[PDB]
Amino acid sequence: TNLKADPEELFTKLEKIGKGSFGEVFKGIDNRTQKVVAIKIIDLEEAEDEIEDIQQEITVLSQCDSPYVTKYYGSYLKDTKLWIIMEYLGGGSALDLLEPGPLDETQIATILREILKGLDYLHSEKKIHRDIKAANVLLSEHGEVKLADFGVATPFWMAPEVIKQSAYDSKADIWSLGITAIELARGEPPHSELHPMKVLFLIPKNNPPTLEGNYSKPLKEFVEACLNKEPSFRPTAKELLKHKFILRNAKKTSYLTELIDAHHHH
Ligand SMILES: CNc1ncc2cc(-c3ccc(-c4cccc(C)n4)cc3Cl)c(=O)n(CCCCN)c2n1
Repeated sequence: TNLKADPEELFTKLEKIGKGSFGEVFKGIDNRTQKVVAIKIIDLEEAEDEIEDIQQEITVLSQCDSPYVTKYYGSYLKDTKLWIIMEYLGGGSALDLLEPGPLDETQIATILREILKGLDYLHSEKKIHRDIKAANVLLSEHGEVKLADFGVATPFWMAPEVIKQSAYDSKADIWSLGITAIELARGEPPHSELHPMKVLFLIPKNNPPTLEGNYSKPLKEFVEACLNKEPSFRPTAKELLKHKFILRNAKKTSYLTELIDAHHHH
């Protein structure tokens, strides 16, 4: 992480694009290349207790090089502010693309396939995302789908073994994938109406959520395969990329540009 070069000279900061983990995030220009970047600025004096978490997500992002994980460009320290620079993705999150209306099973299967690819990359490298959800899946202007905002080493997306603070593995990402499939179909995860502390004991207590609604059988089975209480019974991502729901419904990522265009008129 660079400490000598001034990030205020190296980047043109523009408008906020969201308050994320610990700090505000900005669209910004890279003065060296005029490429657009995302710039997270975290005040470190104003958030000391979590610095190790910031440090952890920075290191694990730096070890990835995949078309499915958002690129990490480095970090800077000016006075007490840490600047975190990432590739900028102009289509928004999958969550933003849910506002216009409801997704068809083509767009759902397509987003899920690309998530499965990044999940497959991360797990092959013995890495765990730990915070899979529609708000952490970002799309480029051209509909490429990438993962962002890795989770620390709201509970609605948590696998039960994760809540029962029992050390876990990659199969926790498959559970969260399942919840994200529901989120993609219905707009919001199971139990979303309820107080988080109620959810904290419902997830280990209750039977797994199922996808209710007029949705295709292969998609419902997809959710059911992901949402098994016992982790070792969930499919791998590699296995899920061969799942009938994906194979019949998932088209080329380019087709998602229509979905982004709707959200930019709206
Ligand atoms: C709208 N497009 C877009 N394109 C790219 C980005 C990149 C980031 C980003 C994510 C994590 C870290 C990060 C890395 C290490 C440690 C920590 C604490 N944080 C930094 C950044 Cl710069 C971002 O927040 N947003 C906003 C939407 C976030 C939705 N969850 C983006 N939005």
